Amino acid sequence: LNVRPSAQVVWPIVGQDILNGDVGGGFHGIQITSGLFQVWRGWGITNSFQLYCTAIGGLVLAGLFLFAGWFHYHKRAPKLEWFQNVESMLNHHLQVLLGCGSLGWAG
Amino acid sequence: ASFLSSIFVPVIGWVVPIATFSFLFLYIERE
Amino acid sequence: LGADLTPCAENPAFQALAKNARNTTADPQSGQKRFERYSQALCGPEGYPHLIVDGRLDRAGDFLIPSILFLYIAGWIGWVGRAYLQAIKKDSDTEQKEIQLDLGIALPIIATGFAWPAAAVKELLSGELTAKDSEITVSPR
Amino acid sequence: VQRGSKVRILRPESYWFQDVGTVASVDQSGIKYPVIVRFDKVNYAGINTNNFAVDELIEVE
Amino acid sequence: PPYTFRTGWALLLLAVNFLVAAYYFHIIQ
Amino acid sequence: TLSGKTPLFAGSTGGLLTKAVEEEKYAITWTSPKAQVFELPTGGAATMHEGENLLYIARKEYGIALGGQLRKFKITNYKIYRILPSGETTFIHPAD
Amino acid sequence: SHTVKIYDTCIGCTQCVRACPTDVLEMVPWDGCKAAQVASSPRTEDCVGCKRCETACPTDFLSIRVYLGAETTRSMGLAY
Amino acid sequence: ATKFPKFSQDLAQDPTTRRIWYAMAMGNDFESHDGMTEENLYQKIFATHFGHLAIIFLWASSLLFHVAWQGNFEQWIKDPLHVRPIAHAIWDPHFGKPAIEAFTQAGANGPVNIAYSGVYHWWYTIGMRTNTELYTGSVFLLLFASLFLFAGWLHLQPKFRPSLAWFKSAESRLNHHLAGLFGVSSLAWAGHLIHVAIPESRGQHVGWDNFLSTAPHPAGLQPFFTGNWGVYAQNPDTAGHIFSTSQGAGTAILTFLGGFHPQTESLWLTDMAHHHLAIAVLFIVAGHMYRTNFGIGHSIKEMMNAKTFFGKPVEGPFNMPHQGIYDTYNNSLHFQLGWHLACLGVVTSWVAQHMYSLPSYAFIAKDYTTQAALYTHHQYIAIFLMVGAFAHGAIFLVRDYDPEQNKGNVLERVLQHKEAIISHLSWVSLFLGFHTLGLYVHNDVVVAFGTPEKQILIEPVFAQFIQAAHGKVLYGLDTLLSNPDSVAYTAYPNYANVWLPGWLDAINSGTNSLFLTIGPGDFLVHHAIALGLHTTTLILVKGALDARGSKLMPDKKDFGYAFPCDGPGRGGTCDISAWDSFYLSLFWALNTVGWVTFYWHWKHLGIWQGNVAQFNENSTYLMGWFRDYLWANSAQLINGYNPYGVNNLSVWAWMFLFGHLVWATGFMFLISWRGYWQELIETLVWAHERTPIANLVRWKDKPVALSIVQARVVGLAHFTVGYVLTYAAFLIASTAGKF
Amino acid sequence: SISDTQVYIALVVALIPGLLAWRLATELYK
Ligand code: CLA
Ligand code: CLA
Ligand code: CLA
Ligand code: CLA
Ligand code: CLA
Ligand SMILES: CC1=C(/C=C/C(C)=C/C=C/C(C)=C/C=C/C=C(C)/C=C/C=C(C)/C=C/C2=C(C)CCCC2(C)C)C(C)(C)CCC1
Ligand SMILES: CC1=C(C/C=C(\C)CCC[C@H](C)CCC[C@H](C)CCCC(C)C)C(=O)c2ccccc2C1=O
Ligand code: SF4
Ligand code: SF4
Repeated sequence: LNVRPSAQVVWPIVGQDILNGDVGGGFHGIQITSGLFQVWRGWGITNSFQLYCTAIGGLVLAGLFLFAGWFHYHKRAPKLEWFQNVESMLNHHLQVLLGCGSLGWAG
Repeated sequence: ASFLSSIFVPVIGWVVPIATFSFLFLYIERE
Repeated sequence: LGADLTPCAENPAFQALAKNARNTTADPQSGQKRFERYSQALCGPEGYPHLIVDGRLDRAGDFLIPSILFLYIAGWIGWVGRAYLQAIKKDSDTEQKEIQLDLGIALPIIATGFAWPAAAVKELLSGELTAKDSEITVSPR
Repeated sequence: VQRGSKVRILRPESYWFQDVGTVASVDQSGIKYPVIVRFDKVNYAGINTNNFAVDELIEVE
Repeated sequence: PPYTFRTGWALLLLAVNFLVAAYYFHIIQ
Repeated sequence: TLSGKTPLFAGSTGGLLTKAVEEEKYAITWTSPKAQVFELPTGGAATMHEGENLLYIARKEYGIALGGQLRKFKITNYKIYRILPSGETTFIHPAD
Repeated sequence: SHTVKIYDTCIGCTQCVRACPTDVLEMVPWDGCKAAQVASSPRTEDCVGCKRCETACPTDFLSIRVYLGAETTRSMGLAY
Repeated sequence: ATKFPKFSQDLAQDPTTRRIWYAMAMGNDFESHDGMTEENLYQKIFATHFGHLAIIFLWASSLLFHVAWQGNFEQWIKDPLHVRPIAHAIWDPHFGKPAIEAFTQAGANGPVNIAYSGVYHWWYTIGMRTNTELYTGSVFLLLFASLFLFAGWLHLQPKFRPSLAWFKSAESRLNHHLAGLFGVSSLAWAGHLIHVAIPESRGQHVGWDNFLSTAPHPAGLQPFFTGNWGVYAQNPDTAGHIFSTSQGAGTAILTFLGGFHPQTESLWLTDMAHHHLAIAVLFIVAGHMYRTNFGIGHSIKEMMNAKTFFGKPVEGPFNMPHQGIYDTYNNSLHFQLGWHLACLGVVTSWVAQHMYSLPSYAFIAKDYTTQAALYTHHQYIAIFLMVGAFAHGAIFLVRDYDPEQNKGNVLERVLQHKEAIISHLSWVSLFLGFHTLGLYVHNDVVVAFGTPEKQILIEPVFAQFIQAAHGKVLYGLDTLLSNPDSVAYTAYPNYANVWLPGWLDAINSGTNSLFLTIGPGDFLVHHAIALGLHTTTLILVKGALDARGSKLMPDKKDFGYAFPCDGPGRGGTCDISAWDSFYLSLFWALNTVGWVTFYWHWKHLGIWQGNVAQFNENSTYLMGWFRDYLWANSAQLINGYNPYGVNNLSVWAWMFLFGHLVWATGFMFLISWRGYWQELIETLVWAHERTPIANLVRWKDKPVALSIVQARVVGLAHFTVGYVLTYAAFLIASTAGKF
Repeated sequence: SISDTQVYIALVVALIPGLLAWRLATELYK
């Protein structure tokens, strides 16, 4: 109710340290408006270490997407008829991505 | 004689464009 | 003097701005060391240093000193870029070397040209600086 | 002139006016502009060749 | 050629530029 | 006369207009090897017949834009007439 | 209509005849150029001012030129 | 196939609605009409010039009649410093009763419009005192405008119609117009001041009845012919002269005090009388110079074609080839029209620069909104006269110019090195813009970071000097009429500085607009003005010089002045014509005069309110312009009508929104171009021939979209009208709501 | 202000340029 959501501490070089204003809580920074503190509380994150292992876990998950883009093009690329299985695509993407994604999140 | 505003302003507001436009429309469309 | 210019060290408006200094960098006295150097300028009725671009040798730090420091650098940006376009014109590709820099030719051009006032007079006095007007394309009059 | 001679252009409406060309081929009888000059820089249309008269050029080699 | 008529009037006008600056630098009063 | 078949389409809102009654009207004839689907310059798809066809078009621009579309069907026989409202048919494409 | 001037500098490339969409242009034989034909515009009452014919001509400067003149119904491109 | 327009068979054979629009923008273009010969051209322009001349006198008579009949001029004489003038009256049927009560103002019976054009101050100065002189001068201008309407009709009849050689007699116009139109009229106005206006300035009525009996001077024309002209400069109006009364009056009619009247804060009427008298002698002498049928005088065609300076062979005058320029000015009408608009465009702004600093009208320095409007009016008039100078100068190079007659001369040598003119014009535009915008944004960031002392503030030390070389002690430069030991201060051989004690009283007071005190905020805006003058000139000169063709498109002279493009070929040629460089420049010309009139208006809002510190602090960075001038002053304006009521500013609050809408409408003609709209109208042509009842009626002209050159006119028209009306509603009501 | 009589003199005198403007604008052609 009183502490303002803030990240992005500004380097103090040219007088732009005045952008690090007092948001409350002994902390000086830019009052964010993206609402990530509501999301992280809505996820149930309590301390900082749960944010580190999520962010470090995201950097690993960003590396698997970038590796598979190399792999599924420069190494093992699909044929045409793999793409035109739109009946087979809609069954996996509606069930496993959306349905099982929201079933797991319901858990 | 401030009543002349009641007789010049509606003539220039209404009668002058109606007389002008109805002349010019029949003049530009004239073989 | 100057004019409408008392020195900043004599103004009560400048010394009132001195008591509420805002620190530029994380240096805790960077707000204070800023104003001991601005005390030699000429602050008007507001308390702000007004510069003098005249050419007076007591106000040479305003515009006389930074003009010499600029014109040495910015002419050298354009002198190096001129000498590289002379070099790559006499090559086979001449358009690969424009977007995709011939770094083995560019770096001897960059390190050389710091004596361009000793250079740029020699092309002027020999007339190699310019081109003939009978050799440049012109519009129909 | 001959295949490989640098020439210059005096046609004012041309793009390569007062520029250095290179004669690619000279014809014999017709057109009145029988000299193909392969230029090195392109005009706005993107081409770099044109036809010119015999007296239109200035040989510089 | 050494352009006598061009440089003759440019040095006349530049002498007017230097004369007004002498009033501004208190050389002449 | 002209004496050509009319291609298979359900009618368009492009079609012909009041100019076809008043000022002029064009018409393109081509003899097709078979029946297939082409495009109308009025808009949409149609179906040509086999043998001599006929399409009453609005302007001359349509028939030469159509004739380029017919060139990739191996059809280089298209002839545009100019049908005046007095009945005066003028052969205009080609020149001979 | 418009005005299509064809100068004597073209080479008989037949790129301007194959680009005018109302078929104003045609080739006539002419003993000047190497291809021995010059473009001609005998049907300039059909020209719509498109300047596709000036875009397709190789020669510098253009041998063909369209001068935009008085605009009748055929040159406005009106279907109505 | 109609017979309209009469002047063109190519337009009258147009089935579309293009026939209608191109009649309007080719109607007064007399040179492109069908069958127009050369001598028929001049004879038609000369009688047309009687038509525009008689509009001006009919216009100026309605200023007199609507003030005499509906204004409060006789009530304004009693106290000009608080009585608020009246232009005309409102008869609007659409008004509500709280909008009749809000405009019933200035002590009137009905709704009246407060005059902000200052014509009460000009008529009160020149002697007019009651409502009958205003009516008498009104009725005189009805007859004097009909004397020109008859003159234009008379000089079109066949034996009264002048020949061609009468028009091209240029040495005889210069003798008659300089001596007579300039010189006698300046002499006549000096006769009006001395006989009438200066005695009316002293409480002494001189009208048409008693001007032949009364003399302006008790000496009475005896000291004129004997050479004792110093009698005319005896005891002047003193420093306690209450205007239009006999207190502190004088007998002098030609005096040379210099400076301002102490009450009205205007120029002395005795100074203006010796002025227009001295101007009259300098012009009648100037009008006896050129050669006419009397075998004496200078000849301009011989002055151009001269090649010999005292035996020395030269190329011409100043050793510059000016041959053929006499046959270039005089034979062409677009060279003349392009020239004289530059001459009239210089003086129009030069009028405005000298009327806020040197007011010449009684009690006009204290009526603020009338003075803020007269500066901004004649500045925008000077804008169009300069853009049209280059515009009609560039019509000359396309249409009238002949390179063979003009071969080798000075106007040919400009067209040779034209790529050197445009390059160095492109340099100064970029050299100023990169470093003037750089120093505003530098000052914006520095103030925003709470450390405003890091601003780059430059004193204008080269215009500090001129104001101190004209006699301002306030800076302490101590030169040249501020140095009391100077040779220029004393006028050493003759000591005849009569003007100088009265000049130094005016320039050293802080109660006028005479040589305003300048600081670092005024440094940046004069270099921002210089950005706007060199960039508007860049567009206009480059469109003038490249008007006859260039590399991307040769032979542009074969296509006339206004043609859209040359197609999408060669990369495309959108806005290539010489008309299109007129077109781009009027965005800059309206911009630059915005800068010169935002800066004029906000420096005087500190003088008129006593707060000079608001401008000098805040005009160095661009938020202080945006906040303390645009945001803060539009609070009186926008509350002209709110859900609580109205007041007398509700027209200007409505016109301010009206100007924002005409401005924004003109973007539609400029972002969106034609071919979107012809494909939209062809669906409306369809759905009108199909609707069953509404296809009883049908067009005569086929509806087509506006042409490419046309909606650049129509787009610039909505842009310019909305640019004018927005600022003119902000200039008035932010000043007339604060006083 | 001015009297009610003087306004009608100004209107009748204004017909004299109103007639002459119609003569000039039609002598300059249609
Ligand atoms: C061009 C000059 C001019 C203008 C813009 C106005 C403007 C106005 N007059 Mg005014 N007026 C003028 C000259 C002018 N006056 C002169 C010379 C006279 C003396 C005859 C009058 C006598 C007069 C009376 C008696 C009344 C007005 C009224 C009005 C107002 C309403 C408009 C109207 O009914 O017109 C009235 C017009 C006339 C009576 C005749 C017009 C006379 C001029 C000379 C014609 C000018 C025509 C113009 C040059 C043609 C060019 C058109 C242009 C678009 C190209 C408006 C403030 C009315 C008013 O105040 O309402 C509150 C009203 O009652 N005027
Ligand atoms: C090789 C670099 C170079 C040099 C020596 C010049 C020299 C000149 N230019 Mg030019 N110019 C250049 C690059 C260069 N230009 C580029 C890249 C552009 C496109 C942005 C322009 C755009 C330009 C315009 C629009 C104008 C000039 C003008 C001028 C003249 C006056 C100086 C001036 O106003 O600077 C102008 C400088 C700029 C507008 C910006 C400079 C561009 C960058 C920042 C510098 C280039 C450095 C280069 C990339 C380094 C390469 C090094 C190499 C070893 C790889 C002068 C002949 C003016 C003129 O005609 O005056 C008579 C003029 O109006 N030039
Ligand atoms: C002495 C004789 C004489 C006089 C008085 C005139 C007068 C005039 N001639 Mg002219 N003319 C003459 C002889 C004369 N001519 C001869 C002999 C020839 C043949 C060789 C010509 C050939 C000729 C042509 C071909 C034309 C004229 C035109 C004109 C008119 C110019 C436009 C105008 O009214 O501007 C009035 C200008 C002034 C009163 C001076 C203005 C000075 C500057 C611009 C402003 C200064 C004012 C100052 C700042 C204060 C103003 C403030 C106040 C308003 C509040 C004007 C009525 C033109 C015209 O319109 O025809 C009717 C035209 O086309 N004349
Ligand atoms: C005394 C000065 C003067 C004179 C005699 C002329 C005379 C001429 N000019 Mg020129 N001109 C002038 C000043 C002058 N101009 C100025 C000051 C400019 C700069 C703005 C120009 C710019 C200019 C251009 C760019 C062109 C001309 C052209 C012409 C020629 C034909 C004019 C025409 O077709 O009118 C037709 C008139 C119109 C289309 C009028 C429409 C514009 C009106 C004024 C908009 C008004 C908006 C609206 C009424 C406001 C209502 C407000 C309300 C909503 C609240 C003619 C020789 C043209 C030409 O081809 O030359 C041969 C041409 O291309 N002139
Ligand atoms: C401190 C900050 C600062 C910054 C960021 C800039 C930034 C810029 N300046 Mg600037 N300038 C500054 C301070 C600054 N200036 C000061 C203090 C001075 C006074 C000496 C100048 C004087 C100056 C000039 C005179 C010019 C610039 C130009 C430029 C632009 C291109 C510069 C360049 O290297 O192009 C790369 C360089 C080239 C492409 C060619 C070299 C051209 C150089 C700049 C000129 C040197 C030639 C010769 C020795 C001197 C010419 C005569 C001159 C005295 C009139 C760029 C936007 C140029 C410009 O506006 O172009 C449109 C330009 O002509 N500046
Ligand atoms: C946040 C985040 C993250 C994380 C994530 C995670 C943590 C995940 C997890 C996941 C999960 C954890 C999932 C889960 C899911 C689940 C599910 C999906 C299940 C299912 C099941 C089923 C389906 C069952 C059924 C059945 C039954 C009941 C009986 C009969 C038989 C059967 C078997 C059928 C990351 C790192 C990425 C990074 C970014 C952010
Ligand atoms: C709206 C628009 C049209 C369509 C607009 C048309 C066809 C005209 C719309 C206005 C109609 C005709 C009513 C006009 C009424 C005006 C508000 C006042 C007219 C009075 C004067 C003519 C005296 C174009 O054809 C066009 C073409 C090229 C660039 C931009 C545009 C463009 O912006
Ligand atoms: S005009 Fe162009 S397209 Fe036609 S023959 Fe000549 S070069 Fe070929
Ligand atoms: S106007 Fe141009 S594009 Fe159209 S048919 Fe003629 S040559 Fe071709």
